[PDB]
Amino acid sequence: GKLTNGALEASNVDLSKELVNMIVAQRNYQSNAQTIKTQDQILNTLVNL
Amino acid sequence: GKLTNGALEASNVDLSKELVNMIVAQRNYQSNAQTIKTQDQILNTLVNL
Amino acid sequence: YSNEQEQVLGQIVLANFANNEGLASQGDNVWAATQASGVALLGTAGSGNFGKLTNGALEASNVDLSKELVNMIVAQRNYQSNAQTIKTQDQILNTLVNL
Amino acid sequence: YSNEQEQVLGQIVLANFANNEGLASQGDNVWAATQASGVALLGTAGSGNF
Amino acid sequence: VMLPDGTSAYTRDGSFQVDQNGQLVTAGGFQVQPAITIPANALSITIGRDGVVSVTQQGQAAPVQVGQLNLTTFMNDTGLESIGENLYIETQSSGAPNESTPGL
Amino acid sequence: GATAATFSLSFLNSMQQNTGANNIVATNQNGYKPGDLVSYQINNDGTVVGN
Amino acid sequence: SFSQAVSGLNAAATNLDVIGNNIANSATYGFKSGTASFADMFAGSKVGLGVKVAGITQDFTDGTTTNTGRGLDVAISQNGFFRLVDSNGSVFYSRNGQFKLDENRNLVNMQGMQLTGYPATGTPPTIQQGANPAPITIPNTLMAAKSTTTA
Amino acid sequence: SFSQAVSGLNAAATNLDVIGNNIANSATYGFKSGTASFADMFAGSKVGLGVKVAGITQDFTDGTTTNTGRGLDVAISQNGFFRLVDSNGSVFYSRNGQFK
Amino acid sequence: VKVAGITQDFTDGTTTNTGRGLDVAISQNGFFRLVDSNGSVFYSRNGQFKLDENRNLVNMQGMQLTGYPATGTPPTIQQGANPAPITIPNTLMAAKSTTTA
Amino acid sequence: VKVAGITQDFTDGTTTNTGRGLDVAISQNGFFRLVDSNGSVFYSRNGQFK
Repeated sequence: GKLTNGALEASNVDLSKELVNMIVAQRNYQSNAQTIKTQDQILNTLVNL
Repeated sequence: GKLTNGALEASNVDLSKELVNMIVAQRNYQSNAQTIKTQDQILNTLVNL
Repeated sequence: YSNEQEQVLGQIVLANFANNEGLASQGDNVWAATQASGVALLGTAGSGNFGKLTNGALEASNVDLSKELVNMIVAQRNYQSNAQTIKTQDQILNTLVNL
Repeated sequence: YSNEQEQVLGQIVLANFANNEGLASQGDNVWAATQASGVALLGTAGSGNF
Repeated sequence: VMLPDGTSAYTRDGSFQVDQNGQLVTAGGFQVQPAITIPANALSITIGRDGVVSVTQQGQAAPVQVGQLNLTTFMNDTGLESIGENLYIETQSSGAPNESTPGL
Repeated sequence: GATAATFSLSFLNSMQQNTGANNIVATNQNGYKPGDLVSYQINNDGTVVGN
Repeated sequence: SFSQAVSGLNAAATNLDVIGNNIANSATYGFKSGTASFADMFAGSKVGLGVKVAGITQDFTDGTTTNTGRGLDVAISQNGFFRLVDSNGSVFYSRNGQFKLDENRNLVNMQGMQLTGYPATGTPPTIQQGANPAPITIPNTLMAAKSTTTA
Repeated sequence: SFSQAVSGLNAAATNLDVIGNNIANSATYGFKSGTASFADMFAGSKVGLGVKVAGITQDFTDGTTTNTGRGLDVAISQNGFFRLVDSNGSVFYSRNGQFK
Repeated sequence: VKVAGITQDFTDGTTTNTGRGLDVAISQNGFFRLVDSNGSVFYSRNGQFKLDENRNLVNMQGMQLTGYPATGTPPTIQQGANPAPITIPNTLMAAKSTTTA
Repeated sequence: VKVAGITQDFTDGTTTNTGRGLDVAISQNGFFRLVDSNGSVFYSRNGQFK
């Protein structure tokens, strides 16, 4: 490609989409932790029986 | 078409229409953000169960 | 053309259905004919049951955001009420299991 | 290319199965053909049932 | 549904699949009567309220019927004998199988 | 070549007094030309009417 | 028991999804709003097993007709649908008016489906309505001369 | 589903960026404004999966012709495009008529 | 204790406008009469009516709305006739030779 | 009870724009056909190619 003098290439990170992805990943993590908690409860019932 | 000498063709961007469209698009963006918040609250309610 | 003479190249045809709501949306703001929608009746603009065409203009959507932003609130409340019912049944099952 | 001329290098083939479910998943978001799924019917995208 | 022995069993579970030949079978691999065959190039399967099975093919202006799903009723439902895999077979206390259209 | 329409034409309710000038008040007839379906609606009292 | 509230939650989720889709399409020419239709699910018992989504109904009402000034933007007032054909020959219908003149001189929309219509045949060309619709094309083919037959 | 809201937000952001870019070029000879074109993405189900930007369409309407008094600026009326070549022989087209 | 029964609450609900010409609601008392494909007759207060493929007025589930048909030229509501499924034909409406003017 | 089977739900997912020219998404029916180093034939809907 062409070189442009006197200019710098900024990053290609858009903050809005990254924030939305952070929100979605937070929700996924919380759901997975809920699954972990569910498994923790089934083994408790069996151990106690 | 013919060529006009000693003259330049300016852009066809009308500032009033651009400003009004910016206002409308901002409102649409905020509406979509409200939708995102709604889904966030729904998922939070389900995880807190 | 340049000889000061006009030539027709084609006429836009319009299709109307017995049941518009039976059309299946295929994306790209495009509908597809289906048996529930009935067979497409073809015709010309301004004749029969076909409206006229406005040239140089675009038909915008019919979505009213004030109404939608209200609705969303109602649906959120209904969803949370249903989740409350779910959690009530969960506590019921826990009560019966704990016996 | 740089000589304002273009060269086709291939066409991506798509597979359709008589029983999409009978596919045995091998992981890595990848499926394998199985007797339940039947033989794979090959074609081009956007044509026929593809 | 048709058992491999050629005899008829009766099931209420409706999760149907398609085998390598294109026919309708029960999720346990047992082929459900009547013989309803789904073609290779099917886009969408529509099963109506009366059991009429139809498919729509590409480039074909009309949907195509590939069979008719019927329901079997018994004058005594309890007497049916379960053979597993969500399947009941007919005994002498379960009356006789009465085939009927779904809505008749 | 179509059959000529034979109809009863009535000048009922008409009057001759000292008006401004000889003028027609109203004219009506029960015949119409062929027409195709344009619209349909459900009236307030429940009747379905096609225009 | 559980299935009742499960069906209720699913119906509420479907309604919220339809509303979100409507909002996301706030500015989309030729888009019609959608609404979910719900129905009861009684089965023998009077307890009202649950609810189900009978379908999604569009609201086929005319939107605002906004002037753009291009000569390939055409809007259908009242009833009517533009007829389009893809590369397979399948027939589709759309209310969008954003047509572009492609490289092959055909009138196609943004996604490339070719606009269809009655073609012109003969000399002088006239619209023959007895034929099936064909894609509309605009060739540059110079127009030939006509020697005079009536003055 | 998050997908529809995310797609709507992305489409609104794209439209807003297009509007801002048009604003930034209000005083730029040879510039044509742009408009984003949106399309829905229904996929099998009737729930309206989301929205997508089908493209960005230019507005090739002639702008106002402003005299400058220099003889080497040429404005173009109606249809047409000025033809240029770079140092590597590639061919390009422009409506800007500011030459030296 | 014994569940004596399940009592419906037949009070009028809110009337919300939608703008559809085939959409109608009942105020006060009264029920829409529908017919199933097998001829069984039902009654419902829901007013989401749509035109089907065969030009009949049906609800979402496909039950045909029923009512008094029209006979004669000009057609008139036959109050003495049995209710029949409502159909909106698109057939060409012929001309009537003028009889009175 | 007995596990009768593990059935997949082959309904089309959302098409999410990313902007990479090597990424392809499948609409409607169809599968991408792949081969490993051993020549085994596999099928995948994942369209992140490099």
